[PDB]
Amino acid sequence: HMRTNKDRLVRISVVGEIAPAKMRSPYSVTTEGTVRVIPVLGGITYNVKVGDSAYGWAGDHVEPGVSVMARRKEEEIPLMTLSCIGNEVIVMSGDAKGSRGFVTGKHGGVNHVLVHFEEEVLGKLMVGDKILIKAWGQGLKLLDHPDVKVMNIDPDLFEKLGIQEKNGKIHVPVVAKIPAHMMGSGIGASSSASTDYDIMASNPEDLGVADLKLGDIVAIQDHDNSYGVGKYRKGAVSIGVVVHSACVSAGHGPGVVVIMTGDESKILPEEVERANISDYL
Amino acid sequence: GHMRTNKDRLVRISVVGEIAPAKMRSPYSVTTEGTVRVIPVLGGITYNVKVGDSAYGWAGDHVEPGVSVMARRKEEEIPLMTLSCIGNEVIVMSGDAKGSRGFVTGKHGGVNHVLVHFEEEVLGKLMVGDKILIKAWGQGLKLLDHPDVKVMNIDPDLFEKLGIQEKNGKIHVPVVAKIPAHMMGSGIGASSSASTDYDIMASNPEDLGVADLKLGDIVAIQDHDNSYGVGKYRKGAVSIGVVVHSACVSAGHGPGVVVIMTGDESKILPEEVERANISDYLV
Amino acid sequence: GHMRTNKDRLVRISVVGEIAPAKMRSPYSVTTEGTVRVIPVLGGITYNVKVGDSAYGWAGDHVEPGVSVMARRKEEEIPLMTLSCIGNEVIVMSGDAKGSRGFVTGKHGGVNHVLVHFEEEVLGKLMVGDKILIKAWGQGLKLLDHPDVKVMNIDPDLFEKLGIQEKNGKIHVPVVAKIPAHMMGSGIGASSSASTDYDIMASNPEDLGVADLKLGDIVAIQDHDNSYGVGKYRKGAVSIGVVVHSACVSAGHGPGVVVIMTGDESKILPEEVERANISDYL
Amino acid sequence: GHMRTNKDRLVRISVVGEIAPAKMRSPYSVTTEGTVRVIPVLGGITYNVKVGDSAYGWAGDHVEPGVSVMARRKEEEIPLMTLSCIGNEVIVMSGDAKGSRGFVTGKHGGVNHVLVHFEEEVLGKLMVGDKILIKAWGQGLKLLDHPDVKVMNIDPDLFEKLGIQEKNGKIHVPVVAKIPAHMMGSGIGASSSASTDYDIMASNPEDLGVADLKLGDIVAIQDHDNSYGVGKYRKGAVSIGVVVHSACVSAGHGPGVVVIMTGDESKILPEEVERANISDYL
Amino acid sequence: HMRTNKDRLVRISVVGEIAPAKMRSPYSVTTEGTVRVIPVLGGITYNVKVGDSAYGWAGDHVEPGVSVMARRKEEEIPLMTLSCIGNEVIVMSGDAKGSRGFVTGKHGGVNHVLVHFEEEVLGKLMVGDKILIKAWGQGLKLLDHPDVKVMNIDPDLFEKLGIQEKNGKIHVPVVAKIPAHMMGSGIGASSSASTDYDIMASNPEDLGVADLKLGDIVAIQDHDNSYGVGKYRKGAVSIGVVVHSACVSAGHGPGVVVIMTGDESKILPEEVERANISDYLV
Ligand SMILES: [Cl-]
Ligand SMILES: [Cl-]
Ligand SMILES: [Cl-]
Ligand SMILES: [Cl-]
Ligand SMILES: [Cl-]
Ligand SMILES: [Cl-]
Ligand SMILES: [Cl-]
Ligand SMILES: [Cl-]
Ligand SMILES: [Cl-]
Ligand SMILES: [Cl-]
Ligand SMILES: [Cl-]
Ligand SMILES: [Cl-]
Ligand SMILES: [K+]
Ligand SMILES: [K+]
Ligand SMILES: [K+]
Ligand SMILES: [K+]
Ligand SMILES: [K+]
Repeated sequence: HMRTNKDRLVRISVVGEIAPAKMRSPYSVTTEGTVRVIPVLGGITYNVKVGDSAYGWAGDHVEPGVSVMARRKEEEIPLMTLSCIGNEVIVMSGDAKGSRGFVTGKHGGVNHVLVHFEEEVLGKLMVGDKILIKAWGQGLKLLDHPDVKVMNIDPDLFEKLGIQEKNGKIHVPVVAKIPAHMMGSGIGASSSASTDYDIMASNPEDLGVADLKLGDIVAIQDHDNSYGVGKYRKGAVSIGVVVHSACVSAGHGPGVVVIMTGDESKILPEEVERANISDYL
Repeated sequence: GHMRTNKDRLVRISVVGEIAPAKMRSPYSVTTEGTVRVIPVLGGITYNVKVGDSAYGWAGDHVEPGVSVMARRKEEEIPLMTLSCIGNEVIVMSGDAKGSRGFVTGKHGGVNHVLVHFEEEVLGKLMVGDKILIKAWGQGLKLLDHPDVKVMNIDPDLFEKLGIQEKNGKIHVPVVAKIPAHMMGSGIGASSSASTDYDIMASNPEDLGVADLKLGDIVAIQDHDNSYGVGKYRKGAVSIGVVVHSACVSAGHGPGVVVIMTGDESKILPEEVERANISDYLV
Repeated sequence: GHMRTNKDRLVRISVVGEIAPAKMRSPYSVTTEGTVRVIPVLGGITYNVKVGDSAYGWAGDHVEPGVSVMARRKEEEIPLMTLSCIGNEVIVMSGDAKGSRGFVTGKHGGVNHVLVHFEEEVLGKLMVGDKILIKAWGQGLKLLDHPDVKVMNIDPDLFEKLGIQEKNGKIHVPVVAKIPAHMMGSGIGASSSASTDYDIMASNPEDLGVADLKLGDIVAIQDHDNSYGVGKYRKGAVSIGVVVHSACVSAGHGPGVVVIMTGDESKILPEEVERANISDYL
Repeated sequence: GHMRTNKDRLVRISVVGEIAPAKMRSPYSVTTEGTVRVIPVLGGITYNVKVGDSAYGWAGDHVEPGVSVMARRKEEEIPLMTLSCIGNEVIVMSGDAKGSRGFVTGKHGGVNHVLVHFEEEVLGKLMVGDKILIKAWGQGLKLLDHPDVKVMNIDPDLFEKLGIQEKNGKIHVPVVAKIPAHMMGSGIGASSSASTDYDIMASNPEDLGVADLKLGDIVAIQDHDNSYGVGKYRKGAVSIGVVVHSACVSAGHGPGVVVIMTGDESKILPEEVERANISDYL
Repeated sequence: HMRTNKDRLVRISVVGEIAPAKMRSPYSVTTEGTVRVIPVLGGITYNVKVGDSAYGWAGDHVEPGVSVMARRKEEEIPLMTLSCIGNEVIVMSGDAKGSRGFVTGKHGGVNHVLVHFEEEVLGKLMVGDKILIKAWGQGLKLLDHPDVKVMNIDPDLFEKLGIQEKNGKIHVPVVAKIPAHMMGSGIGASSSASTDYDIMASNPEDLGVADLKLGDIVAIQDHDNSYGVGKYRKGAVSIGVVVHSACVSAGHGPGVVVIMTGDESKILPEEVERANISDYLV
């Protein structure tokens, strides 16, 4: 139990609706300059869920579970900014009205918040159904570690990640440690609070692991995410969550939402067999 | 045996639309003879034309069987048309027939409608504008032992019921007709065979050497490759498709075909049978 | 005893709209005398005026009996107006009168309304904007033994009730009046007779040689061909139509007529009767 | 020695547009092999490609020779595409090349461009958005002694220079190639042959049995009737057209053809020559 | 001089207009989470030009010379795709009408093409003035080096970069070799033909050099740019041109437009004191 400002934090209604499956072209362009016709992002994805492999799908940018978009452009920034991984989500219209889930991730660009509901719910949902996220976590501070920034994470979920304070150093279980040069699309976004960015590994063996799963906790080496996304800084480290599937185009791959950032003197990622948010929700 | 596929890597996703109105841009349809007729066209809930019926003998043009489903907005057309596969499950999500289930029978480019079969009882309860969920599944499908035979636009479970067989490294496919390249018209050159149909421009089924061509029929198209864009003429290529809409009165138009398979004549052997119609595995 | 038709080749399709508001572009209607009157006009649920009533004797202009049905949007107007046939079944799909059934009595071009008769009890439950389904059926209808006699705008089952008879390779049609070409005004020239009405510009029914002209009445128009566009003057042509809206106050307007049959006087013999009104066959 | 025409009954009218930008909906063009290329496409002032040049051998897709002319707005696209005939006079009405004159070489449907040849000196003074006047003339043209041979899309004065000859109640037409029906792709089914081109989907000119196919070339299309809509397969029909745009990389596309004549093989006898190219008759 | 396909290449009018200076906020957010009020991108920038340091200006994303934007959104793709570094630019309206310049770079997101004119021209220019780019270079291939891709570069300017063939390998003068990890904003764009991407060096010394100048030729180690932008692959190498100034926000820095990409076994960057396109535009 780290000391935080949890009691100072503001909890607020963030609304959206279930997003349709989205495609701007039938074709996805590969790194080899070839075209494939495959499903992409958005929608209710019936057979890909948090906890599944990010790899091995005939798809691109596939978002697990339910994708939630804004009612209109003006409402995209708060949706994307305030929604934190692990926040409670309630279905507010349609046949699954009253059903509860949790935020697994968010994806910038199209600006989707990604949500896990129990399987039985998914078959009752419809594109356009109203969604309430009870947004809570931005503003979170570690009072004993002011140089370690945290974000994008529900404070109750934060306490279940196996993070231990030992000797003024913050030990964090991770499945993999990713070099700065493996990060691609999304570097330079205005705020790490409001988007993911991509690990451009075409295969999980490129990251030194047999598999990378949606919901996995990873370390990003030599990236500072305190403000904008993806600042290369030797000795910086970031901790994040894997939020979407593998991708076919140059510079893309499984998305990561940052939950912690600071110096390698303070944050010690420790490689374990399993570290996945699906285990706690 | 069972064709080896990548079925388990396939993504299943919600594709949304709404029941389309009957659409007409003019009261008149222009014939091949340069005359005008006033007849029903595409869109809507068509009450007396269904998958399994003849594509011919209707006083109509581009008539779409059953329920025509359009996008909620233009931006949603590409996924509707691309991801929706013949045989996919369809659920009515608003109106008096809410909870009713049907199947995708076809899709038609231009207006960009996905065509759906529901049991006859359901049709009398439907209303234009009613919300429609397609549980889209099939794009990405590969035959793991036949890499040079491309498949598309087809629900994997429905694909298994088409009487298709592996032998001697070749795929045998039952069809009602084999259609020459020169009989294909409107829709050649579309960007992607995954997202449209193209027309057989036969005025009469006898022009194809058959007594009838029915909505839902499986046909072969000779000397057309449909791997990427639509309707590349190539000597020795063969495509398999499904008939999806009715006969048409204007030059270059006729019953629509959605391609489900394409490759080389050395690998795909269409074999002419009396009956090969998806309604047998769907109505 | 039916005429041979291609009825079985005809396509039945959903045509949608919604109950139209009462519409007025000005408070005033301009008369043929160049004066102004403030009176109700077209659109709406008209509580007071119905198929079978006189087209004359109302303090109103272009009054549409029963329920006026318009398109959801402009792009849907053509199929609404083209495919909807007199006598087609109509079903209320939203609001308090949801499930109620009626019949198309007519259609009026310009504002593009299809006009619908429901039972009187229904009207008081209806609201402007309530959703309407027309089960459109009849366009494409051909008389297989009379290829030169064109039919349109008419539900085939209603067509069989009009007292029309084959004899000697000709068609006898009961009508209340036969209207000269020069009595037809507004709507001549419309692209298609399938998609609109045109006006009988008689100020009084006596101008037509009859004591009354009623909404629903079956009439002949002499020397007009309506095979394609509306109102082609041709000596010896004859058209048959149905009266669909009320008398009118402005020059060139009057009770509207939707054409259901057109051909030559050698083939179509209108025969004047006391009564020929579609309300009798609801 | 002219054919008898209704030339004097034809209406000459102003058709306007403006110089179109280069247009691309994606940086990539998708090939028949399912790969992507980044290359120039249609629209614009193409400095480098002109009527008379090969339709093949460019690193490009749908490249339109000379100056591409589009409509000021969507509502003006139909008359632009319909009335503009190959060989019509074109006048620059604004910008630095104001007063310069050129000739219509073709037109391309979809984006709806009319393609124009100006002298080379003019091109360097032109700007996208400069105003363009086409003196449209030729739609309505009939061959008075060959009623079953339809002509279209062609300036009558240009028509007289094509080496076409009457003999024995038949029409002999010089062509560089005769193209089978099955070689025609994109554009089949368009409402009207008067308002668009359609594509020869040959990847290489050798697929057509010729060493080269040039922009401006006169070709025959075997077994296609183009009297009304585009590309009706009919055994024994023959069409004559002009090649109007470059080879293409996607399935079902290739050099575009605007039809100028259509009828039966009993009346129209295409005769293969070494050269038949409209650039010779500017 | 390398064998190319220069002869198949299409040259086409790409238009735009001079862009205003653009700011979405008065504040620019730094890597330290502070705000500064400083000039940004767009406009005619009077005192920053190709050849100047990318660093040491109190500004963010500063674009040298004249920033050119599309007339409308639909025209952005061709502007950004077809415009090649070194292409000729002609002013088509305003007080400097007829003045010629050269493309120095392009910048994705806002989608500006950057242009160098002689200094005297700049004082005559106005935001909104019409701009013609004679676009030429996309489609360029090295016929003897099929696995070395080139792009975004005027073929004549390409021949001035001191690039030499020896032993089936390509030697390229560069001022710096930049590690993959120093590349940020713009990775993952659909096409390297239509955007730049950022070197996120806060200071030039972060790249092992005293200075990095606008117009500098650089190597990016372990990035493949054949299709989409910034694919990390060990052993790939890309060559690019520095196109805009240093940036204050995380993940941004001087922008690079890629002109060549391939394998380290074929492309040999060689570090020199000076390699800058300002030495050769004209
Ligand atoms: Cl999930
Ligand atoms: Cl690194
Ligand atoms: Cl059906
Ligand atoms: Cl194979
Ligand atoms: Cl053939
Ligand atoms: Cl009534
Ligand atoms: Cl009164
Ligand atoms: Cl008269
Ligand atoms: Cl030209
Ligand atoms: Cl090439
Ligand atoms: Cl053929
Ligand atoms: Cl400059
Ligand atoms: K999803
Ligand atoms: K339908
Ligand atoms: K009414
Ligand atoms: K051009
Ligand atoms: K500038």
